[PDB]
Amino acid sequence: FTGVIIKQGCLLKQGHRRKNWKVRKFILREDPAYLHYYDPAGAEDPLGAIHLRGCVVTSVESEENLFEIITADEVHYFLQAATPKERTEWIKAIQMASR
Ligand SMILES: O=P(O)(O)O[C@H]1[C@H](OP(=O)(O)O)[C@H](OP(=O)(O)O)[C@@H](O)[C@H](OP(=O)(O)O)[C@H]1OP(=O)(O)O
Repeated sequence: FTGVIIKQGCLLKQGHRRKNWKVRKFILREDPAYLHYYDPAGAEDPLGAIHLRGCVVTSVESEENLFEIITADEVHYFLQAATPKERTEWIKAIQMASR
């Protein structure tokens, strides 16, 4: 879990139970492929981490610039980028890491 950082930046993430959206900082690493997320300063312990090998990442039509990751074991993460370019860049990086 300590490798080179492939991409980082903030995204809004939906919580599972109450469905609110919160800004978190995300960091994608390889070997193994994982997406960790943090408090938006990136200063504290990670909040969580998503194992990406074999995941499905999909752009979701409209909340704007939505996309979803479903891990290989069927855990869903619903995310929103601040711009269409950032959704396109995150999907391409997760799809390449997921191989
Ligand atoms: O750990 P805290 O209390 O800050 O909670 C997160 C969300 O809980 P709430 O934001 O209090 O509703 C949470 O959403 P819901 O099920 O929407 O209540 C979300 O599932 C949970 O996600 P992870 O633990 O990362 O899976 C908590 O959100 P994060 O702080 O982004 O971790």
